[PDB]
Amino acid sequence: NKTVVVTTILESPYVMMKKNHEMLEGNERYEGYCVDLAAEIAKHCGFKYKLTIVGDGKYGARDADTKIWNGMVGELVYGKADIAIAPLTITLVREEVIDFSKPFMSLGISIMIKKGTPIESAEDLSKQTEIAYGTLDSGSTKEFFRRSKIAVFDKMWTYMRSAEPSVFVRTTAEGVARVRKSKGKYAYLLESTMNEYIEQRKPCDTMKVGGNLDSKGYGIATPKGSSLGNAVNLAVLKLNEQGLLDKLKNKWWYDKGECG
Amino acid sequence: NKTVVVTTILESPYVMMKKNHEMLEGNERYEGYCVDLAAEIAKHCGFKYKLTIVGDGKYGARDADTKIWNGMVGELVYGKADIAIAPLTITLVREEVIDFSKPFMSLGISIMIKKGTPIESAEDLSKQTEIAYGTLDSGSTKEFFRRSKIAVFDKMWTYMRSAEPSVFVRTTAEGVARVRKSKGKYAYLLESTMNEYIEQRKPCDTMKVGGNLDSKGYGIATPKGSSLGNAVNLAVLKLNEQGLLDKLKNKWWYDKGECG
Ligand SMILES: N[C@@H](Cn1ccc(=O)[nH]c1=O)C(=O)O
Ligand SMILES: N[C@@H](Cn1ccc(=O)[nH]c1=O)C(=O)O
Ligand SMILES: [Zn+2]
Ligand SMILES: [Zn+2]
Repeated sequence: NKTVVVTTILESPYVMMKKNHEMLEGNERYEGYCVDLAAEIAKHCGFKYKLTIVGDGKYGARDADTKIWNGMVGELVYGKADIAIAPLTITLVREEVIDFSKPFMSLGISIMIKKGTPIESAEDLSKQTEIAYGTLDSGSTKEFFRRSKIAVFDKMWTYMRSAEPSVFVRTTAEGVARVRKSKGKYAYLLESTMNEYIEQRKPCDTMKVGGNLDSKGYGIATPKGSSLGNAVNLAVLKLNEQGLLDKLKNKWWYDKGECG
Repeated sequence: NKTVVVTTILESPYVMMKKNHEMLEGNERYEGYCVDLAAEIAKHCGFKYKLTIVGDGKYGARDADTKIWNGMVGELVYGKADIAIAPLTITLVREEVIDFSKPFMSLGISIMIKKGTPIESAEDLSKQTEIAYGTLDSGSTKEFFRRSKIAVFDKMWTYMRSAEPSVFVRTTAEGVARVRKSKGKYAYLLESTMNEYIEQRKPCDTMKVGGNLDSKGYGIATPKGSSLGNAVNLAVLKLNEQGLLDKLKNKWWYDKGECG
């Protein structure tokens, strides 16, 4: 056996740098939901591993011109990593080039507003211009709007793609900061899981409104045909059935909430 | 190519017999969410099919003594059917003998009460005896309680397994009828999807209370190693991404609701 290389991404509260990480070594430098999940998966599958942060800090997309895959998906496709354990959305285009376990978390696209903003739904956003709105610049949320045939979402994409200045952000933290510093003039579309986490963090000035726009899940990914695929899938099902996944979400989202 | 044999189960609103089914033929005898889903999957995967109702009317369990699998799972394992398209829960023990697509629907175990019953949670049920409660006699809901290590659910299973008369029912319709005819002295534990459907059907005397006890999903199943597996999985992802699955749930659950 050989040490398994795990690729993941810095995204709270899935993977975060510990306070004195600069003086720590190996897997000890990180903490979070996916760090805990990686330890459980490795134990039940019988392997040793090394956590690494994706080089380009992206989730995974295919360049239309070069046909090259970037992000965590790219690291698996080109053999730079053996497995990805992160909040990676299961999608058709990705399933065609890598394998995914059954979902370890369920979620959907949602709306985040600065408290007091006069918006209650996607419909509301699409019918006005005073309040700007956008999504992560690369990922499944942006693709959802780009390819949607649904009236409201199609109208939203038409606005977002031409809006100036750009309404797209580089990271989740950037989107949250923009909502907080825009005095209610910017609303952010992001996955419900991240929205729910931020709502319980100081300065407690944001909130999730309306229902989710869709339904999907995050899965553990492996290179197509990997010998680890089968065991990892069974491990995810085992951990969910014994209540470990629910325990971990409570641990990183609510047990330590800062807003009451 | 050969006609694909689909096994499914009579469970509203997934698969139901049309009014004059006795005078109809083939796939035309049935209607419902899974009937519509089967047509879409077959079209996108390029195959012709024949719908059949599982012989023993069960979902799928393995006899501890004979080691024989029954229900829809059994039909796939022994080669009596080529694919199962029904509200079949993705579980570890089943994943070990058959293949599942990514989920086409997300759900969780829930509580159904006759309106007015003084119960608001699983905790409430576990701390009293006046109001009896049970689950489907065979399936993932019963297994959840049987194998749970969680205090409240463990206390609930201890009560249910010895309760007299039996608190377990043969079908969902039987459980609903018992709730309706017991004057509030029987509460039923069932999947949220079925609970949500019944709440919108006359005589509009039931309701779902509390949150779900767990989180899981339904998947399309095929015999392990089947050549249909890959295409069926991609088709489920395609249908979810284009909004067809959400449209179908609204069509069979809410568009025709009977309770306002
Ligand atoms: N999980 C996504 C990435 N991602 C993350 C947060 C968010 O709000 N939107 C999004 O697309 C993916 O896998 O691309
Ligand atoms: N989907 C289940 C069957 N099933 C259906 C309804 C319900 O309330 N509980 C249950 O276990 C399975 O696959 O066993
Ligand atoms: Zn463990
Ligand atoms: Zn279609």
